[PDB]
Amino acid sequence: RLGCRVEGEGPTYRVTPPSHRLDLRLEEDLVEEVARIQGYETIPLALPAFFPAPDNRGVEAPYRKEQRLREVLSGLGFQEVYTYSFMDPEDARRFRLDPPRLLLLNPLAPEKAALRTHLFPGLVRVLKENLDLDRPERALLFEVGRVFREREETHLAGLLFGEGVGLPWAKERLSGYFLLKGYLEALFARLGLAFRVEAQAFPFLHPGVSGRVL
Amino acid sequence: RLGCRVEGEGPTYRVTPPSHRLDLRLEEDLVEEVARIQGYETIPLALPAFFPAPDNRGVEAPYRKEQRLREVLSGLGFQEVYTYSFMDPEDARRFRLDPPRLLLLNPLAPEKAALRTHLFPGLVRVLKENLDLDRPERALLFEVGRVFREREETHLAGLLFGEGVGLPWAKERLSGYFLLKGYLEALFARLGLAFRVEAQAFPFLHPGVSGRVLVEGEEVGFLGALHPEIAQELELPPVHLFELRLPLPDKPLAFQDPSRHPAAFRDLAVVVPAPTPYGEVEALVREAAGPYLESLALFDLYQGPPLPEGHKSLAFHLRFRHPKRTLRDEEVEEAVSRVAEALRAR
Amino acid sequence: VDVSLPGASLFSGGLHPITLMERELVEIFRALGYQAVEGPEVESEFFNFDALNIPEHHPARDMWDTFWLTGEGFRLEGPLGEEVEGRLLLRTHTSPMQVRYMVAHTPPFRIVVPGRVFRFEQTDATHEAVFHQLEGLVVGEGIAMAHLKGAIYELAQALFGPDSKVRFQPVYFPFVEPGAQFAVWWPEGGKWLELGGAGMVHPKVFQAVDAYRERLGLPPAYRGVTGFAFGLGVERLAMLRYGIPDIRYFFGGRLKFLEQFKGVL
Amino acid sequence: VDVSLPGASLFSGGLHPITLMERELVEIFRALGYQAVEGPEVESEFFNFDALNIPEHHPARDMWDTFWLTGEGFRLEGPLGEEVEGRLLLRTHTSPMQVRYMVAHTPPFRIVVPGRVFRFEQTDATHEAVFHQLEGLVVGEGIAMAHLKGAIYELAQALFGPDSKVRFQPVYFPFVEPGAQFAVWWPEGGKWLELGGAGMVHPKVFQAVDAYRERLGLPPAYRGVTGFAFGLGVERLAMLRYGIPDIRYFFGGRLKFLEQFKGVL
Ligand SMILES: Nc1ncnc2c1ncn2[C@@H]1O[C@H](COP(=O)(O)OC[C@@H](N)Cc2ccccc2)[C@@H](O)[C@H]1O
Ligand SMILES: Nc1ncnc2c1ncn2[C@@H]1O[C@H](COP(=O)(O)OC[C@@H](N)Cc2ccccc2)[C@@H](O)[C@H]1O
Ligand SMILES: [Mg+2]
Ligand SMILES: [Mg+2]
Repeated sequence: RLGCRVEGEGPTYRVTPPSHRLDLRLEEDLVEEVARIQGYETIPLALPAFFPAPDNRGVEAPYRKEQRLREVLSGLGFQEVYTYSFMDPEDARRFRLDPPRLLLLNPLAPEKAALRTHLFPGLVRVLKENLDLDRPERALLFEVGRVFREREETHLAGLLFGEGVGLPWAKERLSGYFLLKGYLEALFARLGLAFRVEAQAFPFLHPGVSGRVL
Repeated sequence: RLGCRVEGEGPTYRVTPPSHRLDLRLEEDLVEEVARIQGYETIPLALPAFFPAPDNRGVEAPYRKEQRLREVLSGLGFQEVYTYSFMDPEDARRFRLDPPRLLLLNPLAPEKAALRTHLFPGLVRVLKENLDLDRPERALLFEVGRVFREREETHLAGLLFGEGVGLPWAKERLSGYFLLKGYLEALFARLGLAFRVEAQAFPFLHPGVSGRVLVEGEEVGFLGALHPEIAQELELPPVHLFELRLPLPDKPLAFQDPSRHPAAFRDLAVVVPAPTPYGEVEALVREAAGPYLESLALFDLYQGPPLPEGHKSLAFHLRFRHPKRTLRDEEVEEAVSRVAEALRAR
Repeated sequence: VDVSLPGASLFSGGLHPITLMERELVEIFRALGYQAVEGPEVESEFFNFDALNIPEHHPARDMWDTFWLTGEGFRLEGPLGEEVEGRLLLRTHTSPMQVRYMVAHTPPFRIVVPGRVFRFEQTDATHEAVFHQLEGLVVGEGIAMAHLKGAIYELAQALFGPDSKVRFQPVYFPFVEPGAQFAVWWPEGGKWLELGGAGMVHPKVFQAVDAYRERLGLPPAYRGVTGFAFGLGVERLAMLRYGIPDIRYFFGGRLKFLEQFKGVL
Repeated sequence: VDVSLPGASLFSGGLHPITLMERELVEIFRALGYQAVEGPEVESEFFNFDALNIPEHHPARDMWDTFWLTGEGFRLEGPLGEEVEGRLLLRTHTSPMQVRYMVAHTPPFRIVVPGRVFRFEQTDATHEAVFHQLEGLVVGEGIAMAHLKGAIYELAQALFGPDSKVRFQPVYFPFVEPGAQFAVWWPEGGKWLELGGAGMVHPKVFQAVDAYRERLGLPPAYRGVTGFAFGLGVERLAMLRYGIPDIRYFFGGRLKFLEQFKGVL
């Protein structure tokens, strides 16, 4: 009916399509046809069952690993955040860090013309705009994303700010660096990983209050 | 070969077993046979595939609910613990609580002759023995288990003890009741449930430091400091508790667009009798604030020399917002009064 | 500032190994389309023994050393929220849930049931009085033993392997004919581990289910369908997995032990 | 003491709605035996277009407005940890992972692939430039369309329903013949929702896979096996589920918004 010529006796036939049909080249293109003409709704519902080939066995591990982590954080008290993977080449300056190794040939905007090399610049930047819209006294949050240096990498950064924790009415607070560390230590405590910090010089980090993580 | 008589032509046969075989009565008993004789190892491996009947659809919900919770706790900082479901009838006394409604007819020991009606007695009891074996400075933990009263119930209790949190080397600590509450509040904050406490008398809880718990809009469990009398009947120092009933109710989120128009900020204090509970206070102020009250917090309070011997002060930070447009000052210092009016007009 | 200094002592939580093992076992079966549901620890002699082809005065009732209860005003709920009668006790195994579920639902389905069970034996290092089991039940038309075999195999692979394999030996249980005990191949330690029991659901159990269903006004649902169930010791497995030596260690609320599993995941 | 007072201001964490929706979608498919795996955001023109039957100068290459990249010393890794070549870009959809996976593995298998993708369109309230998709692929001998149909149906049931149903309309995609776009029945809101696309993997894609495999020294694995794949918009769905109105809201790091999903689970 579609204008095909069907020769042969079976079971495999010789079918020559009309020339106006350029989409019809393979046997499958032919099948998509019986399908739509008979009606996709006429295809029954089923479920497959099979033992997956062996090399597929552990596959989920990494993904799951990341998620248990993501989860632990939100439970420790961190608000999750999603930041664009872009970067304003200019901030490579504003924030003392090397330049982005990857640039766009068709940037959406000259402020999103590079690919984030770091995650924190974005967090900090989020901090600001929040302050300007609503005025949060304190803020603790994290983000997991892909940064781009020589190779694509999965990074995790967290930012703390505010008065800190303690009694609201009661005067004192307990916050600052040693608070952020407090949480960190707890997190590994929960992950079963032995962590420590050692003072290190970081271009974007006030010195004295700078440190590498182990 | 097994001594069965097999009559009939097929497909269904008449098989009469030998009399020494008492285990052979049904057709299935007969099948187990072909199986073991042919060898269980000769049965192939397969996997079934089918669309589950509809009424099986949501089934996992409760179980999962409990687990997300269990999980959140360990993440908030609570060490999980497993306690025997038994109870020493005697502790019904030691801990001021009614007696166990269920008893064993064959107790393992007269100290495990009843069925736990509460979870905390056990936690506390665990506390002790830990102290005696290793000497932990502080401890924060929880447990989820089945308690037995009129009906079987899933409870959740948590116990805190120690110096608290703060700088190790640095002097200060921040702990005690208000620390345990701190965590609790955070937990619900994470669960999306509105919780609060109100002072309530509890036989096993030191009064003054006693309180009932109100998950979102509801009364379930309690929270407070362990009554000292018991604190001491046991070689134990001070302990802080709370025990609730699961499942926790849930508030299905109704998402809501936040407005861009900046909020209206305020400085305000309230002077009310030293006995008045923070509760009713916040409550009133809140219920009269009006419909545009975005925030309500308490930044300070003290009894205070400069005021009535029997009254207190309250630092309340206030915020307001209107979705579609900005709030005209006309409505702000206006509604503010709407509150101060019925505030102590009451 | 001295950054190498300790931060604010913040509490680091952890999870009990049994919960951990439970969770792992569950995630595993969840992947084969099983759903996790729970039952009550205090059961009726009816669901624990009667429902399952277990006799009163015969050798079967004598394989499980039970904990009988007493007390009044205690309300025991049935699969449908009805009050049921029978001498009260502490569920001897999780199997009773096989029945509560089948009474309340319609096949086909796949469920797995974790649960704290109770037995009167003397507590040694490989045996306890309070332990947990995980029950599994799959009912549907066409279900065969090969499916039970497949199921278990996928479990071994998932736990050890793919260099691991499954061992099925015939054994007897009142509620399943064919019955079987099963062991798993641990390539690492190099030994066979007897994990639990399973079999094809016994006709008398399906019978019991429908009979109670009609008693409650529901139509029969298990006529002409088949099914297999199994049940395994969780501590026995957690021990082998997380390398614990004394089963008694689980209910011994010692922190130094508990914390050892903080980062298990 | 005044117990009604506020406790120690302790930080309450939360999770991003996309993560939440991701997790839910994943848990769902996990139950049908699918495994979650991830790919790279920066891809090679080869995996994003060439591998999948997508032409250079023809109308197909013209359905996806791409983001091309530049820069040196950037190392792009292939399915086997080898360096690959091609003009760099930002993955336009998650499909490329279909290939990286098939090259690195052996059928039969079931995978699902969550991932942040990138497109050059103008950002409105139902369309963005940075969004996430979830890809699904099931390859094995005997796989048919009814399986793809079943798969999707189980997804609807799992999301809404069982009073919900599935809609499959033919559509065109270079990498699958038969192609199809699919909608789900939302009994609540009472409307049809166009969710994603799917189809039976195209022969040319299987071809590409083996061809690259042999190039890498591996034997052909996809001769004589069949398969279906699909892919759906996550934001489009999260929005409908969690009741969000502006798709732009997701990447707008506003706390007042983010916190609204604190207790989603
Ligand atoms: N005293 C004890 N302490 C710890 N684990 C024990 C135990 N007694 C038994 N177990 C463990 O719990 C598992 C179940 O106990 P058992 O009495 O052997 O089986 C009882 C049935 N619930 C299993 C089954 C279900 C469905 C079909 C067939 C069989 C055993 O495989 C064993 O590993
Ligand atoms: N600009 C945009 N913003 C947000 N969501 C978008 C979007 N463009 C598309 N989407 C969503 O992402 C989904 C995938 O994009 P689309 O280009 O339609 O399909 C692309 C293929 N990855 C789907 C597929 C896989 C396997 C077999 C067949 C088809 C769409 O169903 C749509 O719901
Ligand atoms: Mg066609
Ligand atoms: Mg027999």
